[PDB]
Amino acid sequence: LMIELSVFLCLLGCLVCSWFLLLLVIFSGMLITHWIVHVLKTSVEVFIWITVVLATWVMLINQPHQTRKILEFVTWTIVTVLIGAFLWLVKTTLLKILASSFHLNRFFDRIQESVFHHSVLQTLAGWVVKVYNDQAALKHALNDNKTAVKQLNKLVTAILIVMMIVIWLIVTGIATTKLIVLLSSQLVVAAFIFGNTCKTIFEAIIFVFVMHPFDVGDRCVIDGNKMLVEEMNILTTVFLKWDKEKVYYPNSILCTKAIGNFFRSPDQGDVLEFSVDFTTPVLKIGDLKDRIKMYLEQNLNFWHPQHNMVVKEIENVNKIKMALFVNHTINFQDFAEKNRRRSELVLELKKIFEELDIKYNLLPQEISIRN
Ligand SMILES: CCCCCCCCCCCCCCCC(=O)O
Repeated sequence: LMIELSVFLCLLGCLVCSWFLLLLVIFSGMLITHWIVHVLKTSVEVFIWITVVLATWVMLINQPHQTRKILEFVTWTIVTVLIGAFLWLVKTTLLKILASSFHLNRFFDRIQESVFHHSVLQTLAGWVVKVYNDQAALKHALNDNKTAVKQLNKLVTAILIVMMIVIWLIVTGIATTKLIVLLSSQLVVAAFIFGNTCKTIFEAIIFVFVMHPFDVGDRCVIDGNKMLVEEMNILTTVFLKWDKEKVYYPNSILCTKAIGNFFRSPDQGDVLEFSVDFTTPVLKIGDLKDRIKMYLEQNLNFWHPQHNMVVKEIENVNKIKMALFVNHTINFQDFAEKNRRRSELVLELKKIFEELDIKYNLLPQEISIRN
Protein backbone atom coordinates (compact mmCIF):
# COMPACT_ATOMS: atom_id res chain seq x y z
CA LEU A 1 0.00 0.00 0.00
CA MET A 2 1.39 3.45 -1.10
CA ILE A 3 -0.37 4.82 1.94
CA GLU A 4 1.69 2.62 4.25
CA LEU A 5 4.85 3.73 2.56
CA SER A 6 3.66 7.28 2.96
CA VAL A 7 2.93 6.60 6.62
CA PHE A 8 6.45 5.29 7.05
CA LEU A 9 7.74 8.42 5.39
CA CYS A 10 5.64 10.45 7.77
CA LEU A 11 6.99 8.49 10.71
CA LEU A 12 10.53 9.16 9.60
CA GLY A 13 9.67 12.82 9.22
CA CYS A 14 8.24 12.76 12.74
CA LEU A 15 11.40 11.16 14.06
CA VAL A 16 13.36 14.06 12.60
CA CYS A 17 10.86 16.65 13.90
CA SER A 18 10.88 15.21 17.50
CA TRP A 19 19.77 13.65 14.38
CA PHE A 20 21.61 10.32 13.48
CA LEU A 21 18.63 8.27 14.56
CA LEU A 22 16.47 10.21 12.12
CA LEU A 23 19.00 9.83 9.35
CA LEU A 24 19.05 6.14 10.06
CA VAL A 25 15.27 6.06 9.90
CA ILE A 26 15.36 7.71 6.50
CA PHE A 27 17.49 4.85 5.24
CA SER A 28 15.56 2.18 7.14
CA GLY A 29 12.38 3.45 5.55
CA MET A 30 13.59 2.40 2.11
CA LEU A 31 12.24 5.66 0.83
CA ILE A 32 10.91 5.91 -2.68
CA THR A 33 12.87 9.11 -3.05
CA HIS A 34 15.39 7.19 -5.10
CA TRP A 35 12.59 6.04 -7.39
CA ILE A 36 11.48 9.60 -7.67
CA VAL A 37 15.00 10.68 -8.54
CA HIS A 38 14.93 8.00 -11.20
CA VAL A 39 11.39 9.04 -12.47
CA LEU A 40 18.20 -1.97 -15.69
CA LYS A 41 16.35 0.94 -13.89
CA THR A 42 15.62 -0.88 -10.68
CA SER A 43 19.06 -2.39 -10.43
CA VAL A 44 20.42 1.10 -10.82
CA GLU A 45 18.04 2.52 -8.19
CA VAL A 46 19.14 -0.08 -5.70
CA PHE A 47 22.78 0.51 -6.43
CA ILE A 48 22.34 4.26 -5.84
CA TRP A 49 20.32 3.80 -2.70
CA ILE A 50 22.88 1.52 -1.16
CA THR A 51 25.67 3.89 -2.09
CA VAL A 52 23.93 6.79 -0.40
CA VAL A 53 23.22 4.78 2.70
CA LEU A 54 26.81 3.70 3.01
CA ALA A 55 28.12 7.21 2.61
CA THR A 56 25.64 8.57 5.11
CA TRP A 57 26.36 5.90 7.65
CA VAL A 58 30.08 6.39 7.48
CA MET A 59 29.73 10.15 7.88
CA LEU A 60 27.33 9.72 10.84
CA ILE A 61 29.97 7.48 12.56
CA ASN A 62 36.05 4.59 22.71
CA GLN A 63 35.42 0.83 23.42
CA PRO A 64 37.77 -0.76 20.79
CA HIS A 65 37.65 -4.26 22.21
CA GLN A 66 33.95 -4.40 22.90
CA THR A 67 31.56 -2.23 20.97
CA ARG A 68 33.69 -0.57 18.31
CA LYS A 69 33.77 -3.94 16.60
CA ILE A 70 30.07 -3.69 15.87
CA LEU A 71 30.76 -0.58 13.86
CA GLU A 72 33.29 -2.56 11.84
CA PHE A 73 30.71 -5.26 11.31
CA VAL A 74 28.21 -2.77 10.05
CA THR A 75 30.70 -0.97 7.91
CA TRP A 76 31.69 -4.04 6.08
CA THR A 77 28.28 -5.56 5.83
CA ILE A 78 27.10 -2.47 4.06
CA VAL A 79 30.12 -2.61 1.78
CA THR A 80 29.46 -6.22 0.91
CA VAL A 81 25.94 -5.34 0.01
CA LEU A 82 27.13 -2.59 -2.27
CA ILE A 83 29.60 -4.99 -3.97
CA GLY A 84 26.77 -7.41 -4.45
CA ALA A 85 24.55 -4.79 -6.01
CA PHE A 86 27.33 -3.78 -8.31
CA LEU A 87 27.90 -7.26 -9.62
CA TRP A 88 24.22 -7.80 -9.90
CA LEU A 89 23.94 -4.75 -12.12
CA VAL A 90 26.83 -5.91 -14.28
CA LYS A 91 25.25 -9.32 -14.64
CA THR A 92 22.01 -7.88 -15.77
CA THR A 93 23.57 -5.69 -18.36
CA LEU A 94 25.60 -8.45 -19.86
CA LEU A 95 22.72 -10.87 -20.04
CA LYS A 96 20.56 -8.26 -21.78
CA ILE A 97 23.31 -7.89 -24.34
CA LEU A 98 23.42 -11.66 -24.80
CA ALA A 99 19.70 -11.84 -25.25
CA SER A 100 19.78 -9.40 -28.13
CA SER A 101 21.68 -12.00 -30.18
CA PHE A 102 18.61 -14.18 -30.05
CA HIS A 103 16.37 -11.59 -31.59
CA LEU A 104 15.10 -12.91 -34.84
CA ASN A 105 14.43 -10.71 -37.85
CA ARG A 106 12.17 -13.35 -39.36
CA PHE A 107 9.39 -11.62 -37.46
CA PHE A 108 10.20 -8.16 -38.82
CA ASP A 109 7.05 -7.91 -40.90
CA ARG A 110 4.87 -9.12 -38.02
CA ILE A 111 6.44 -6.59 -35.71
CA GLN A 112 5.80 -3.74 -38.09
CA GLU A 113 2.15 -4.74 -38.60
CA SER A 114 1.63 -4.90 -34.85
CA VAL A 115 3.19 -1.48 -34.31
CA PHE A 116 0.83 0.03 -36.85
CA HIS A 117 -2.24 -1.63 -35.41
CA HIS A 118 -1.42 -0.65 -31.86
CA SER A 119 -0.70 2.91 -32.91
CA VAL A 120 -4.13 3.31 -34.52
CA LEU A 121 -5.86 1.71 -31.53
CA GLN A 122 -4.69 4.59 -29.36
CA THR A 123 -6.66 7.25 -31.29
CA LEU A 124 -9.22 5.63 -33.61
CA ALA A 125 -10.52 3.20 -31.00
CA GLY A 126 -14.06 3.53 -29.57
CA TRP A 127 -10.81 -6.46 -35.87
CA VAL A 128 -9.51 -5.05 -32.50
CA VAL A 129 -9.57 -8.50 -30.96
CA LYS A 130 -7.48 -9.85 -33.84
CA VAL A 131 -4.88 -7.20 -33.17
CA TYR A 132 -4.57 -8.20 -29.54
CA ASN A 133 -4.52 -11.93 -30.31
CA ASP A 134 -1.77 -11.40 -32.90
CA GLN A 135 0.19 -9.29 -30.44
CA ALA A 136 0.15 -12.12 -27.95
CA ALA A 137 1.23 -14.64 -30.58
CA LEU A 138 4.16 -12.46 -31.55
CA LYS A 139 5.31 -11.85 -27.98
CA HIS A 140 5.40 -15.58 -27.42
CA ALA A 141 7.19 -16.24 -30.71
CA LEU A 142 9.92 -13.84 -29.68
CA ASN A 143 10.14 -15.01 -26.04
CA ASP A 144 10.46 -18.63 -27.15
CA ASN A 145 13.92 -18.01 -28.52
CA LYS A 146 15.17 -16.52 -25.23
CA THR A 147 14.49 -19.40 -22.88
CA ALA A 148 18.12 -20.42 -22.76
CA VAL A 149 19.05 -16.94 -21.56
CA LYS A 150 16.58 -17.06 -18.75
CA GLN A 151 18.06 -20.38 -17.65
CA LEU A 152 21.54 -19.04 -17.77
CA ASN A 153 20.45 -16.12 -15.66
CA LYS A 154 19.23 -18.41 -12.92
CA LEU A 155 22.48 -20.34 -12.96
CA VAL A 156 24.63 -17.27 -12.88
CA THR A 157 22.63 -15.75 -10.12
CA ALA A 158 22.94 -18.78 -7.94
CA ILE A 159 26.68 -18.64 -8.37
CA LEU A 160 26.75 -14.94 -7.67
CA ILE A 161 24.84 -15.32 -4.44
CA VAL A 162 27.26 -17.88 -3.21
CA MET A 163 30.17 -15.71 -4.11
CA MET A 164 28.68 -12.83 -2.16
CA ILE A 165 28.16 -14.96 0.92
CA VAL A 166 31.76 -15.86 0.86
CA ILE A 167 32.76 -12.26 0.36
CA TRP A 168 30.66 -11.20 3.31
CA LEU A 169 32.25 -13.78 5.51
CA ILE A 170 35.69 -12.62 4.59
CA VAL A 171 35.40 -8.82 4.35
CA THR A 172 33.64 -8.37 7.67
CA GLY A 173 36.27 -10.58 9.30
CA ILE A 174 33.62 -12.84 10.74
CA ALA A 175 35.20 -15.96 9.34
CA THR A 176 38.39 -17.28 10.81
CA THR A 177 41.17 -18.93 8.98
CA LYS A 178 40.84 -22.47 10.09
CA LEU A 179 37.34 -22.61 8.73
CA ILE A 180 38.37 -20.84 5.57
CA VAL A 181 40.97 -23.46 5.02
CA LEU A 182 38.55 -26.32 5.67
CA LEU A 183 36.01 -24.67 3.35
CA SER A 184 38.48 -24.41 0.51
CA SER A 185 39.71 -27.92 1.07
CA GLN A 186 36.23 -29.39 0.76
CA LEU A 187 35.52 -27.34 -2.34
CA VAL A 188 38.52 -28.73 -4.06
CA VAL A 189 37.38 -32.26 -3.28
CA ALA A 190 33.94 -31.50 -4.68
CA ALA A 191 35.50 -30.17 -7.84
CA PHE A 192 37.54 -33.27 -8.16
CA ILE A 193 34.48 -35.47 -8.03
CA PHE A 194 31.80 -33.42 -9.84
CA GLY A 195 33.98 -31.26 -12.06
CA ASN A 196 33.07 -33.42 -15.04
CA THR A 197 29.43 -32.52 -14.75
CA CYS A 198 30.34 -28.86 -14.66
CA LYS A 199 32.49 -29.29 -17.76
CA THR A 200 29.46 -30.68 -19.55
CA ILE A 201 27.23 -27.84 -18.49
CA PHE A 202 29.77 -25.30 -19.59
CA GLU A 203 30.30 -26.90 -22.97
CA ALA A 204 26.55 -26.94 -23.53
CA ILE A 205 26.53 -23.20 -22.78
CA ILE A 206 29.17 -22.62 -25.43
CA PHE A 207 27.23 -24.66 -27.96
CA VAL A 208 24.02 -22.78 -27.36
CA PHE A 209 25.34 -19.25 -27.06
CA VAL A 210 28.56 -19.14 -29.06
CA MET A 211 28.52 -21.76 -31.77
CA HIS A 212 24.77 -21.32 -32.20
CA PRO A 213 24.06 -23.69 -35.19
CA PHE A 214 20.29 -23.14 -35.03
CA ASP A 215 17.36 -21.22 -33.62
CA VAL A 216 13.82 -22.15 -32.73
CA GLY A 217 11.75 -23.07 -35.74
CA ASP A 218 14.66 -23.92 -37.99
CA ARG A 219 14.55 -27.19 -39.87
CA CYS A 220 17.88 -28.90 -39.21
CA VAL A 221 19.47 -32.11 -40.32
CA ILE A 222 21.14 -34.31 -37.72
CA ASP A 223 22.53 -37.72 -38.69
CA GLY A 224 20.28 -37.68 -41.75
CA ASN A 225 17.17 -36.85 -39.71
CA LYS A 226 15.30 -33.80 -40.81
CA MET A 227 13.89 -32.22 -37.69
CA LEU A 228 12.35 -28.98 -36.62
CA VAL A 229 13.73 -27.23 -33.55
CA GLU A 230 10.90 -26.80 -31.10
CA GLU A 231 12.78 -25.40 -28.16
CA MET A 232 16.26 -24.79 -26.92
CA ASN A 233 17.57 -25.09 -23.42
CA ILE A 234 20.99 -25.26 -21.87
CA LEU A 235 21.18 -28.97 -21.33
CA THR A 236 18.91 -30.22 -24.07
CA THR A 237 17.40 -29.39 -27.45
CA VAL A 238 13.94 -30.53 -28.36
CA PHE A 239 13.18 -31.43 -31.95
CA LEU A 240 10.20 -32.64 -33.96
CA LYS A 241 10.74 -35.38 -36.47
CA TRP A 242 8.94 -35.44 -39.80
CA ASP A 243 6.09 -37.39 -38.17
CA LYS A 244 6.08 -34.92 -35.29
CA GLU A 245 7.51 -37.21 -32.66
CA LYS A 246 9.07 -35.04 -29.96
CA VAL A 247 12.73 -35.87 -29.44
CA TYR A 248 15.03 -34.83 -26.67
CA TYR A 249 18.76 -34.55 -27.48
CA PRO A 250 21.40 -33.86 -24.87
CA ASN A 251 23.36 -30.82 -25.93
CA SER A 252 26.43 -32.75 -24.94
CA ILE A 253 25.93 -35.04 -27.93
CA LEU A 254 24.84 -32.30 -30.37
CA CYS A 255 28.10 -30.55 -29.57
CA THR A 256 29.90 -33.29 -31.45
CA LYS A 257 27.72 -33.49 -34.54
CA ALA A 258 27.72 -31.82 -37.91
CA ILE A 259 24.42 -30.01 -38.11
CA GLY A 260 22.66 -29.03 -41.30
CA ASN A 261 20.44 -25.96 -41.20
CA PHE A 262 17.94 -25.50 -44.01
CA PHE A 263 16.54 -22.24 -42.71
CA ARG A 264 19.90 -20.57 -43.09
CA SER A 265 20.69 -22.20 -46.45
CA PRO A 266 20.68 -20.50 -49.90
CA ASP A 267 18.39 -21.88 -52.55
CA GLN A 268 18.94 -25.61 -52.57
CA GLY A 269 19.41 -28.02 -55.43
CA ASP A 270 18.26 -31.53 -56.22
CA VAL A 271 18.76 -34.68 -58.35
CA LEU A 272 16.64 -37.01 -60.43
CA GLU A 273 18.39 -40.25 -61.28
CA PHE A 274 17.24 -42.53 -64.08
CA SER A 275 18.35 -45.14 -66.55
CA VAL A 276 17.74 -45.86 -70.20
CA ASP A 277 18.53 -48.65 -72.62
CA PHE A 278 22.04 -48.73 -74.07
CA THR A 279 20.62 -48.66 -77.57
CA THR A 280 18.84 -45.34 -77.08
CA PRO A 281 20.12 -43.22 -80.03
CA VAL A 282 22.25 -40.29 -79.03
CA LEU A 283 19.72 -38.18 -80.86
CA LYS A 284 17.03 -39.15 -78.35
CA ILE A 285 19.43 -38.35 -75.58
CA GLY A 286 19.83 -34.91 -77.18
CA ASP A 287 16.03 -34.52 -77.49
CA LEU A 288 15.63 -35.42 -73.84
CA LYS A 289 18.00 -32.66 -72.86
CA ASP A 290 16.14 -30.09 -74.94
CA ARG A 291 12.75 -31.08 -73.64
CA ILE A 292 13.96 -30.74 -70.08
CA LYS A 293 15.42 -27.34 -70.77
CA MET A 294 12.07 -26.13 -72.05
CA TYR A 295 10.21 -27.44 -69.04
CA LEU A 296 12.46 -25.74 -66.58
CA GLU A 297 12.26 -22.44 -68.53
CA GLN A 298 8.48 -22.54 -68.56
CA ASN A 299 8.42 -22.89 -64.78
CA LEU A 300 10.78 -20.23 -63.47
CA ASN A 301 8.86 -19.63 -60.34
CA PHE A 302 10.05 -23.09 -59.30
CA TRP A 303 13.28 -23.70 -61.11
CA HIS A 304 16.41 -21.79 -61.89
CA PRO A 305 17.36 -22.18 -65.58
CA GLN A 306 20.72 -23.78 -64.77
CA HIS A 307 20.77 -27.53 -64.84
CA ASN A 308 22.98 -30.38 -65.94
CA MET A 309 22.45 -33.79 -67.30
CA VAL A 310 25.21 -36.22 -66.69
CA VAL A 311 25.75 -39.55 -68.31
CA LYS A 312 27.51 -41.66 -65.73
CA GLU A 313 28.09 -45.13 -66.94
CA ILE A 314 27.50 -48.01 -69.23
CA GLU A 315 26.51 -51.23 -67.51
CA ASN A 316 27.21 -54.24 -69.67
CA VAL A 317 25.90 -53.01 -72.97
CA ASN A 318 22.45 -52.85 -71.63
CA LYS A 319 22.05 -49.84 -69.45
CA ILE A 320 23.03 -46.23 -69.34
CA LYS A 321 22.83 -44.53 -66.03
CA MET A 322 22.08 -40.82 -66.02
CA ALA A 323 21.27 -38.05 -63.62
CA LEU A 324 19.55 -34.72 -63.85
CA PHE A 325 20.77 -31.92 -61.63
CA VAL A 326 18.43 -29.01 -60.98
CA ASN A 327 18.17 -25.93 -58.83
CA HIS A 328 15.14 -24.92 -56.78
CA THR A 329 14.07 -21.33 -56.19
CA ILE A 330 13.64 -22.11 -52.48
CA ASN A 331 15.68 -23.58 -49.63
CA PHE A 332 14.21 -26.66 -47.95
CA GLN A 333 12.71 -25.16 -44.84
CA ASP A 334 9.30 -25.87 -46.40
CA PHE A 335 9.89 -29.47 -47.08
CA ALA A 336 6.43 -30.27 -48.35
CA GLU A 337 6.67 -27.56 -50.97
CA LYS A 338 10.00 -28.95 -52.11
CA ASN A 339 8.48 -32.37 -52.65
CA ARG A 340 5.49 -31.05 -54.51
CA ARG A 341 7.71 -29.23 -56.98
CA ARG A 342 10.00 -32.21 -57.41
CA SER A 343 7.01 -34.51 -57.93
CA GLU A 344 5.88 -32.42 -60.90
CA LEU A 345 9.37 -32.59 -62.43
CA VAL A 346 9.42 -36.38 -62.09
CA LEU A 347 6.09 -36.62 -63.91
CA GLU A 348 7.41 -34.34 -66.66
CA LEU A 349 10.34 -36.70 -67.13
CA LYS A 350 7.83 -39.56 -67.44
CA LYS A 351 5.96 -37.67 -70.14
CA ILE A 352 9.09 -36.90 -72.08
CA PHE A 353 10.20 -40.50 -72.09
CA GLU A 354 6.81 -41.54 -73.39
CA GLU A 355 6.75 -38.90 -76.16
CA LEU A 356 10.27 -39.56 -77.30
CA ASP A 357 9.78 -43.33 -77.07
CA ILE A 358 12.64 -43.89 -74.57
CA LYS A 359 12.75 -47.42 -73.15
CA TYR A 360 14.80 -49.86 -71.06
CA ASN A 361 15.00 -53.56 -72.01
CA LEU A 362 16.43 -56.58 -70.24
CA LEU A 363 19.26 -58.53 -71.82
CA PRO A 364 17.99 -61.48 -73.90
CA GLN A 365 18.32 -65.01 -72.65
CA GLU A 366 19.37 -67.89 -74.81
CA ILE A 367 17.64 -71.20 -74.19
CA SER A 368 18.64 -74.65 -75.17
CA ILE A 369 16.03 -77.26 -74.71
CA ARG A 370 17.40 -80.67 -73.95
CA ASN A 371 13.83 -82.25 -74.01
C1 LIG B 1 21.44 -24.35 -11.01
C2 LIG B 1 22.21 -25.65 -11.28
C3 LIG B 1 21.30 -26.80 -11.81
C4 LIG B 1 22.10 -27.91 -12.55
C5 LIG B 1 21.80 -28.01 -14.07
C6 LIG B 1 22.57 -26.98 -14.94
C7 LIG B 1 21.67 -26.11 -15.84
C8 LIG B 1 20.95 -24.96 -15.07
C9 LIG B 1 19.43 -25.16 -14.98
C10 LIG B 1 18.68 -24.65 -16.24
C11 LIG B 1 17.72 -25.67 -16.88
C12 LIG B 1 18.38 -26.57 -17.97
C13 LIG B 1 17.36 -27.11 -18.99
C14 LIG B 1 16.43 -28.22 -18.44
C15 LIG B 1 15.04 -28.25 -19.12
C16 LIG B 1 14.03 -27.23 -18.51
O1 LIG B 1 14.49 -26.26 -17.83
O2 LIG B 1 12.82 -27.42 -18.71
